[PDB]
Amino acid sequence: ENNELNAEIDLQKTIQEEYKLWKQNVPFLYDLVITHALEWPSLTIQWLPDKKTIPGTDYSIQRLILGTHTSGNDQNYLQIASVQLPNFDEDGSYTIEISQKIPHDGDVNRARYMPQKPEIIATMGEGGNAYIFDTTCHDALTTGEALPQAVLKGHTAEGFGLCWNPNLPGNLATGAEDQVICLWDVQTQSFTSSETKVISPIAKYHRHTDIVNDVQFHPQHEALLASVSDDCTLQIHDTRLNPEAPKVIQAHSKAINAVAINPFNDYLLATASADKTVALWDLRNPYQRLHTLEGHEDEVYGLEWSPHDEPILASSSTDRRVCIWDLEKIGEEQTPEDAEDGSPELLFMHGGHTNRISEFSWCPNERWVVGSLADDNILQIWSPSRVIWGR
Amino acid sequence: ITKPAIRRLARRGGV
Repeated sequence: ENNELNAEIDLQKTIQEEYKLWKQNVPFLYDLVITHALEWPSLTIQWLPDKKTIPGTDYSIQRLILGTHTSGNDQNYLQIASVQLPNFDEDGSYTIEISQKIPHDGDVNRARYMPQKPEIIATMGEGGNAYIFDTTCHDALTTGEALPQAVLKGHTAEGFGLCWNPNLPGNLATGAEDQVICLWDVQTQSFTSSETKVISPIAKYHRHTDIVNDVQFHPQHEALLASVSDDCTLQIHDTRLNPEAPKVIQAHSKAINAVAINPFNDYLLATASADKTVALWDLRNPYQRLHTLEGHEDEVYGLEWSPHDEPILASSSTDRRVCIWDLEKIGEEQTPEDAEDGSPELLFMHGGHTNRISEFSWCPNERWVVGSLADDNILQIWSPSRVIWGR
Repeated sequence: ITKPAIRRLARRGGV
């Protein structure tokens, strides 16, 4: 084929040209940029919540959950990386160490620590199985990392939806390509045994008619679960009732890849879609689309509210960009020239990656620090300049 | 180039 190959050549040329310009502009756009090459690409990233300060040094040690997807032959791993970060305070020699390498069955599609017990990590893995690990544990006989404490059997195809209930310890939700949502009750209670425990769902939802891409519990209401899907619906589930029926919203006309509930509000929810937009919703009046955030140039896949600032939201796309939105600029006037760059609330575009964004994660221990991964093995840890977000 | 130039640069990603 003659158009495909030369179009891919031209795309790579564009990427290399724009990466060179991005590097030239970094000193004006960032307060920090740390880049680390990984041995394997990761589909997932999450900051763990611990921070270790060292008296007499100007940096702290923090940690990231990572995974692998050799997806053929090589053994996969749930990994924990330890990274130095500078200690900010108000007005490039930093290392990484892969400190834990835990054998994992198949690609690590998604991994999340339990908020109430961060040493417990759930993953979505081979064939649809979910797995539970205790990262403080060891092999029965050796110092090698432990086998899964539990395997969660229920999904019949692989999935990427995974989230813990921040208000009900050990409560887990998963969504997968079998179009099903499984609810689980994980009792770390039970990991006093010489063998991996097998766990079955406490509940299953067959309410979507296509791949379930993302699930999230409302940060402050333990019975409330949001789900989004390739069937182009956002669904709000009450986990007390019986599969009664959820609230269904035709939120976009193309696939919905991610969902994110504001951690500071009761009501504000955002969705990210293959239609290249992020949409905002008020849970008290969920059938009215409040606003549509424009700026990405391809499908939007990642979405996470800032854990420190109520109006700050971030998204990521196969356009290779991570965008940061500031909802306080809703309504501000802009010229049609500026509008070509995006909606008024678009605050910052991170252009440091040179392939599709896999996932990113806000650093809970520092303000305005993001860790992001792309498919070409690159991890970047970065902070936009206080010139841009300050005041 | 003060704050407003930097803010268009930021929205464009410096690219």
